[PDB]
Amino acid sequence: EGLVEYIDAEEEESILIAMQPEDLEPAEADVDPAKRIRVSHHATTFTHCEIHPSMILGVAASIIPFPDHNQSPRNTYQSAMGKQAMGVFLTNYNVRMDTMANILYYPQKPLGTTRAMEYLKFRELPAGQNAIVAIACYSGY
Amino acid sequence: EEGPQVKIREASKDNVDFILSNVDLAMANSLRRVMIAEIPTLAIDSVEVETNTTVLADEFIAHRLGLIPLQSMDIEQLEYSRDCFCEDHCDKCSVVLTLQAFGESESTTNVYSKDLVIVSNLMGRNIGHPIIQDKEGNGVLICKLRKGQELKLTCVAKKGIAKEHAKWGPAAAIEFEYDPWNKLKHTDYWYEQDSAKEWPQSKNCEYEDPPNEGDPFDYKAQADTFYMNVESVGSIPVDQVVVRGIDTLQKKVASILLALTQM
Amino acid sequence: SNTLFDDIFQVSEVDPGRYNKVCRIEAASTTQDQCKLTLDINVELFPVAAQDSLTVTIASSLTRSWRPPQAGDRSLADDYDYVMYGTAYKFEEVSKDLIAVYYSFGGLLMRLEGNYRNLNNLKQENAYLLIRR
Amino acid sequence: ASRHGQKGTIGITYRREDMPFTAEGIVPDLIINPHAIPSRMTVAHLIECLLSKVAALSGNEGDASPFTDITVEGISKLLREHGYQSRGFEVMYNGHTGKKLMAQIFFGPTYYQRLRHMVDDKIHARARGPMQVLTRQPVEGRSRDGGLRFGEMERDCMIAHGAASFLKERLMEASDAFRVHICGICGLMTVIAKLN
Amino acid sequence: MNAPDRFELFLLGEGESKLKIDPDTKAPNAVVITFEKEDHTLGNLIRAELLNDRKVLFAAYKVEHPFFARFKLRIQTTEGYDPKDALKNACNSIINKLGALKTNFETEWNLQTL
Amino acid sequence: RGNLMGKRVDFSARTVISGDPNLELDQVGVPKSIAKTLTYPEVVTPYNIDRLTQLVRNGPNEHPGAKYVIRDSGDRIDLRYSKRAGDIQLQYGWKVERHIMDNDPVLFNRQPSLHKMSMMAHRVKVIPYSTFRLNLSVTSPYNADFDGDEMNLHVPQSEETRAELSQLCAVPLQIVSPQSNKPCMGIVQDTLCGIRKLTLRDTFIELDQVLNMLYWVPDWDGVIPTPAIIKPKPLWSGKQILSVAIPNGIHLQRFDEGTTLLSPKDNGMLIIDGQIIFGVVEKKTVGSSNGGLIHVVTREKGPQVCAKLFGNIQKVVNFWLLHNGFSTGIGDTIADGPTMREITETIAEAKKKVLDVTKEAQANLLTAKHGMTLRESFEDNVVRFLNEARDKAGRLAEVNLKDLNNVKQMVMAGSKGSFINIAQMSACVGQQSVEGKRIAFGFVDRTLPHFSKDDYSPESKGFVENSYLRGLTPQEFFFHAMGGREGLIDTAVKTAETGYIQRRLVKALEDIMVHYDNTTRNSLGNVIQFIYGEDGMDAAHIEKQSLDTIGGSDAAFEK
Amino acid sequence: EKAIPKDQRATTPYMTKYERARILGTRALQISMNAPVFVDLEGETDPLRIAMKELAEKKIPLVIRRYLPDGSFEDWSVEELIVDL
Amino acid sequence: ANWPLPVNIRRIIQNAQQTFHIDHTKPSDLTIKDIVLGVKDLQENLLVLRGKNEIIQNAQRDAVTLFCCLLRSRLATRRVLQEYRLTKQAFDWVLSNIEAQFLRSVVHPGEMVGVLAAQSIGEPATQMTLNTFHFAGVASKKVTSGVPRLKEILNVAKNMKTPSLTVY
Amino acid sequence: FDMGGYFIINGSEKVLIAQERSAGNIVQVFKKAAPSPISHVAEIRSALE
Amino acid sequence: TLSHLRRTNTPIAKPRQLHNTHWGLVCPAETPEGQACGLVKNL
Amino acid sequence: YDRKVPSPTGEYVKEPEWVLETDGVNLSEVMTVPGIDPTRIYTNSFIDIMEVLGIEAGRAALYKEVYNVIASDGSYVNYRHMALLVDVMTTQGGLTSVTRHGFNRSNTGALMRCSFEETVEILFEAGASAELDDCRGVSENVILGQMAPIGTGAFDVMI
Amino acid sequence: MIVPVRCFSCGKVVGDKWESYLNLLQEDELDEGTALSRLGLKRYCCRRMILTHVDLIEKFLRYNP
DNA sequence: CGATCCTCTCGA
RNA sequence: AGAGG
Ligand SMILES: [Mg+2]
Ligand SMILES: [Zn+2]
Ligand SMILES: [Zn+2]
Ligand SMILES: [Zn+2]
Repeated sequence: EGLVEYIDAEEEESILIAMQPEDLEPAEADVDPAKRIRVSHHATTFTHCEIHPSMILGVAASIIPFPDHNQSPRNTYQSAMGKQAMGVFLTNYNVRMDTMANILYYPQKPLGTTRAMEYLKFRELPAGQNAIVAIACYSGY
Repeated sequence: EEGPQVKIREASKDNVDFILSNVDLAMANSLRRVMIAEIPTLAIDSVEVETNTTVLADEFIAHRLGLIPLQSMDIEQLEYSRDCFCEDHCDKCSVVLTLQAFGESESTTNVYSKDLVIVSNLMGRNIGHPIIQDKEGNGVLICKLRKGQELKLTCVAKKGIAKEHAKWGPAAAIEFEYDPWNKLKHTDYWYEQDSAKEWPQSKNCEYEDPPNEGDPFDYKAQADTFYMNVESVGSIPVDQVVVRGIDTLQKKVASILLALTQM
Repeated sequence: SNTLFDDIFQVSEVDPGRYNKVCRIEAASTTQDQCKLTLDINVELFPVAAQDSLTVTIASSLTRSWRPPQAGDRSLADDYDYVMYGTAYKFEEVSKDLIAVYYSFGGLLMRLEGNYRNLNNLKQENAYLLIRR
Repeated sequence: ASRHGQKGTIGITYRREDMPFTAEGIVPDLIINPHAIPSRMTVAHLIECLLSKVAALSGNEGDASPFTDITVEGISKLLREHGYQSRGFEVMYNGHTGKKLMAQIFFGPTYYQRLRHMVDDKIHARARGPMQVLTRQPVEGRSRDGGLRFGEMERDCMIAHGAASFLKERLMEASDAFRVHICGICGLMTVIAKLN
Repeated sequence: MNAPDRFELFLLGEGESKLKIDPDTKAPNAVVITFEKEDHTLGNLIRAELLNDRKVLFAAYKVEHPFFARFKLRIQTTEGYDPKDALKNACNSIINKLGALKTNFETEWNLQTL
Repeated sequence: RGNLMGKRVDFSARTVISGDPNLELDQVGVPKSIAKTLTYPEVVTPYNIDRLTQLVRNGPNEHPGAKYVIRDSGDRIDLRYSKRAGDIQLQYGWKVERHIMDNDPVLFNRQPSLHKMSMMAHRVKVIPYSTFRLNLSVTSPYNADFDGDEMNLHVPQSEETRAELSQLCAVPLQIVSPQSNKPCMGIVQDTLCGIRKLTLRDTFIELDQVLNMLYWVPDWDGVIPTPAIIKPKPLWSGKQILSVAIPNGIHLQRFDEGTTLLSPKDNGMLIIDGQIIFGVVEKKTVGSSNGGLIHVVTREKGPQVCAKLFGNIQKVVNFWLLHNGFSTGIGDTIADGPTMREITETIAEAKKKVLDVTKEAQANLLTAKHGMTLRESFEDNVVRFLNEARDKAGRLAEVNLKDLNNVKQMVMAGSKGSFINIAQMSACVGQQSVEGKRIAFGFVDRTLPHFSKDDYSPESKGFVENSYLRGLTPQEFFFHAMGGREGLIDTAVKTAETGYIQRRLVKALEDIMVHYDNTTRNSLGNVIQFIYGEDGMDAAHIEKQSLDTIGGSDAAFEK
Repeated sequence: EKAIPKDQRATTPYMTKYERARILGTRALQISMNAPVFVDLEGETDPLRIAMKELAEKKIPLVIRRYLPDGSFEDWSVEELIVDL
Repeated sequence: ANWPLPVNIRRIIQNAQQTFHIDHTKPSDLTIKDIVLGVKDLQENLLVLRGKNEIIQNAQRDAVTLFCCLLRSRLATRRVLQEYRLTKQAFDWVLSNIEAQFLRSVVHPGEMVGVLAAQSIGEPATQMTLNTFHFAGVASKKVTSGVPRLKEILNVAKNMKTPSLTVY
Repeated sequence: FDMGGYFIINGSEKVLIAQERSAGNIVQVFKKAAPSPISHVAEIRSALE
Repeated sequence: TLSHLRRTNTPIAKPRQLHNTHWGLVCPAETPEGQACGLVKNL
Repeated sequence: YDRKVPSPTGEYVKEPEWVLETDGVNLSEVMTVPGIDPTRIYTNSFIDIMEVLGIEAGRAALYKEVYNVIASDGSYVNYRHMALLVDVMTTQGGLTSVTRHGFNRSNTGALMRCSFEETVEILFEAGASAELDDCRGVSENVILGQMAPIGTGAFDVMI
Repeated sequence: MIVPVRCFSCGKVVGDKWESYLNLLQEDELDEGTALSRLGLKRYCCRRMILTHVDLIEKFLRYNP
């Protein structure tokens, strides 16, 4: 229908993209202080618009809660981490004959999820547990 | 009526909201500790697996079985197998349960705690019956079966305290709070603007009198009034949780006394 | 020994300074024209308001394990309100005949300026600061 | 590991009684160190916690998605209505003594991962065992019951300490050691060793 | 694998005694009682009750390592009072305090309805 | 390199390590398994005979046991399969390979073994559980933490080999490092955090807490120190019961800033006879500092005496803190309502100064100083304004964080954290750089295709206005990710490079040693230094001392 | 040849940590290999702890041969070396 | 002023002050001849080398030159009495303690210095951060810093990356 | 839940790792250092399908 | 599994560094540390 | 550049001065220039200092730069250590690098050198020239599994 | 993979609550929060056990074996 | 020549 | 050689 299109890096060179669809094309004439400070759209000669900013990441980072509130390398480390974790890798484990396989007894879906996780399944085949954690210095152990 | 005073606010089949007045902190805490892991009960300690054709592993099921709450009313009328003179277990030291279930219908067959049946001599003791609190009367869902599926196992339930394994607790969360005004200054409150506005008042504020800002801090004062709520898991009734709680502590203290006599 | 000092002081200013239980007090003598006093007080226990006049003293008795109070023959040089134990750590000769004393009550410091502290203080781990009404 | 690039092994296991408790009776399943926070600057960890506490209570999923309008103030707003103090803190009592902690604890749910690599799968020790075919030195790998390497880097450390007689033993009596018959003329290992 | 048996926390070992009394070398009239297969449940309770007795000079407890089920109690008394008997007396009072609690909670329970 | 300079060895072990606050400095927690696996060849003497015969009796499966009994003629007796393993009446001269037991000397190591302090002798303490247990104050020389790190343990087999460990390589002997003439180990983390806390002037303790605290010190005299307070409620200061861990004859003096012997800020340090007089104890005192408690206690009272210190310091602090707690909440990053406005105003004026400097450059009224490009002058100035802003907004945060601020508290103790961390989390993350220049035009004439061409603005070239608490935008995110990646690359490049560099030195200086005339020479016997270090002095025994004749006026010198 | 005169020697009269460690070791080895003990081992039983006692009492009959780069040596008896460290 | 030297003198003076319980109100029992000749006889005993010949004795004099400046500066006649207020008993002990500590502070023949020095440079280098020049507060201060610079040096690079000349 | 995209080679599941390469037929210019006798170069990575 | 199936290898001027153009095509975060950091990337 | 220098009174005071910073080296030609201090002129190129002012001046420069890389990263190391390295490079007459071309080419042992780089080539060069090892090197004894003349074995035990 | 018996944290019998929960959301049309409150799971430690549960058994049951 | 070590499965 | 601490 021509409402959406595929752009490669070469063609990207010639276009002007908007990050948010609404927050990037309104009008001009108080604000939430807790919210992040976003720059005004300024240039208004758009050819395209981002489907959703979050789509710059992939499988790995799309599992991280609030990566936009983390120091750059921490997000890269968590990217290696999830791969070294364990849980229900597939429903058919009972049926497969794999050299080494670890499955969680009682896997839990995160209490805090990414909209991306839906497509990633995750909530369906988890890798962790919603542990009640205390940040405190107890026995020094 | 002399010494430590008790005042029950609320009482139910599995909950006791009381006020332990005129007691040292150590006392209220040690009793809280003993109620968590030292009051004995009955729970599955062995599982013999004849047939398992289910999606769940033998030990996964065995694990779940151990957690299953069992009537532990007359537990002092049962021995620890370690004390029993018998080869392995018996009727004086253990309750044997059977569990045979098969996928009858094409429709998914659920294996409940009600499906566990005693195959040992109880000797008129209120012991080994699986605790069912479920309104439909099924209790804990142990496993799920398809059609060709079947589970046939035998399990020996033994006596124990939670200190050995969490499954052995009449447990559940135990509410504990002393001084709902910090009149003792036992905790320095964290804030941004004002502690009173950002910290919420606990229901126990109703009973105690507020500090009254125009008064200096009570130096020599000590904690004696304790607000507590003991929750029963079902193995033992609530009254008995606290009573056997008091008892176990009392018992293990008297053992230290007759230990001095021996040496 | 017996009391080695006795003077009624007048509070000039009260300062918490990042603390909530401790307060550094600035006091001046009611009798002497030069005798100054600067000391830390556990205000949570004994509140020291502005424009207060307090009787300060440094005794020596009322070495071995500290025995708890106990309701016995126990009678201390305490008829007072606020009592501390300290240690001498420095003695400053603030020119001419003016002397300065330095006592630490386990962190709660003390500074007393005067002249007549001759047969009063020595470099001893002994100090007993009694303060009343 | 938490979902914010910070691994860790279990230090110790404490049973419920010893564990610090809340005025409700809630207890941690895990205790993390306050020091493993500022150096790394993982605020999302603290936030992912705050959101999960509010989530479990309300009975709703936590929108932890990145480029959103979800604020700490917003999450806090609800949690404060949901009874608890808005910043994740809770008054806790020491399980040993039963006395309140002077410091309030940042408590609440946080999704953690069970990581592959477990103590027992790594524990290894070898007081003499199978030798290599060629080099006559200990074999490689724990499954083969091999030896830990005493590299050049470790030989340096010993040569720094001055421990010469240890360094010899660690390279002779432990590992390979051979007695060869040397020619008093050649200086070679071409001597017919006809012992006994 | 290297983990001990969970009963080793309440079950006394082969040739193990619940109370081991040793004379304190650092000071006169003091004792170092070692409690085997006991924790803070008992430690704190006894020590807090010892402090209630006026004739007690010093009373403190320490569990040197969490892995182990031991606990060390140290008692110093006034001249003419055996600290072994100080344990006895304090330790006795605890039973009485609990005895009162039991019969008082029981009175309240029957008075309540549900 | 593989089979001669280095090699796999016997009587070695490896496992995941974990810290233990109830372990001594020179101790190592060896799991039973490993302790059962490793042996020592002990010859049968009349002094040992009784214990050894009892050890043989226990056998390979019971811990204080043994496997293998070597007879005269060197024929071994495998105890797990010997028919007469129950028999065996030991004879003098026979060797008994006994299990590794408590208080045995063992070489503990962590790779990369970059300096001698990475490889130290320890006292064995056989424990249950699967991990290699160790004192936290040994974390630094070895360079470990407990996020999964494993360590190597080797066991000496000769009587003379075990001497070399205890007499030269022992943990207390290695406290004062020759490398930096300062101690290499100090009080860390919780202890470093909790010492500061307990030792505050405001901090006071009751009868009950004091006694348990005193009894926790092992080498305690047994005498209750007199309470600092003897009025309604006999109270004690933290400063007091901590001074119990400090030994006799210990004298320490500091003076930091507002330090006036009457110290209003409770800063600096005064320790006399081994009792604390004033000041708060922290990193400068109880850390691995040049003039701190440790360099003093080691040199003054002894290495064995000093090693014992950490333990006592840890036992009192840890206990106190265990019964006090301390967290880190998200609230600790939530800086003031009006304080945020000032931080936001800072970025506002920072952004304006750039706009102006840009407008000025675009107008050709910018005349760059000698040596640097008109354009490179612009960049330098812009970067400078933004860095100033980030620092200022960050200083605005710090100067608002309450004393009850958990983050600030660690930074104050020096346990963890720094200013930048506060700044970035609560105020403003700041500018991102790659190749030292700001975010470059990867796309023709732009950084991102969501911006117009020729956009030299802060936000276009990678300035993160937002804090970590507020969160980064999609642009800010990618830019930070670009900068973050650089770090990650030149960490891997540095660990590769520094590693090789090390080996190269270590090979060139290998054979260099002090001879029996203080001559620093090689294996050929060629003089490098006629006197070592130019004085013929050992590097550890040295310490910075002010030379009072070099400075001051000629008038002051005479007086 | 080679040697050095007894009252003509510049090497430290003090025993190095290395000379101590090696001496303690060599003796402990002898003690453990059922060799005579030249001091009353009042209480003691560890061969190294015994070697340490023998040293403090100065009853160790061993001589340190200190080598000089040129190929010369100074002979210092354990019974004469200062042990300050 | 502050420079790494064996024997912390401040501590010894503080030790004697505590050990002998020095009172700042009583006059000392020391002669000017005692202090002057004492500190003088002390430095003659602060040995590093022992050789009877000229060269070694000059080398010995040379080795201790700087330490003696501290000794002399700290143990001057005025200081000993005016500041320290030391008695003879206390002062004599100080001299023995200084010598004791100095002889203790010396290096041990057999000490493997090469390996030490190498690891002493190596280990710190292995901790270095930010390849982008630290001394560069401005672009006109962008000189090679960190590991790239350290590599340049160790390799004795004929083709120096940022060659600069600082002219006075 | 299985996505495919892999191969089963002797019962073992193999993923073909996508390989990055510089695209051909592209015209590019590169400035040559300083010891070089030639100042600039124009290159083409010519190849057929 | 999914993250393995979306891996990209670059063999052997400066690559490694998250280039501007990588926006929306390669993940900024998901990359290994050391060995081949940045050469191994993920879509 | 701020310079701490003694005042007429004697006490040290900061006297800020003007210093010229270059982008290139021709030291020999810049020191022979009017209106400068030729006694003070520095270069980050210690190799030129060596060529213009001699080996001994090169040593002082080599260190000044080594110290500077360590110091720049906030770190402190004791003088003796880098003093040794600096001296090691210097003690040959010229600037001997810590590369396979610098120290590993010097007239030491043969088993001593092969342990670093060029392993086989070193052993082959020992083939042609009939090399002799004193075995007073660490590596040689380490290779031969002998108690090397290190701390413990740096002397002998008699009776 | 089947509703854990008893809450990991506190131990409240949760192995029975599941079927009732799934019907409270279906037939009763209730929201998870009120449904968790209806079953007596007051503390969040309990709440996460039921809320956060993924009952994978229903998928494994689907295989014929 | 290009840090150390550690587990490891897999052709040929 | 590759996969990963
Ligand atoms: Mg690590
Ligand atoms: Zn039985
Ligand atoms: Zn021959
Ligand atoms: Zn719960």
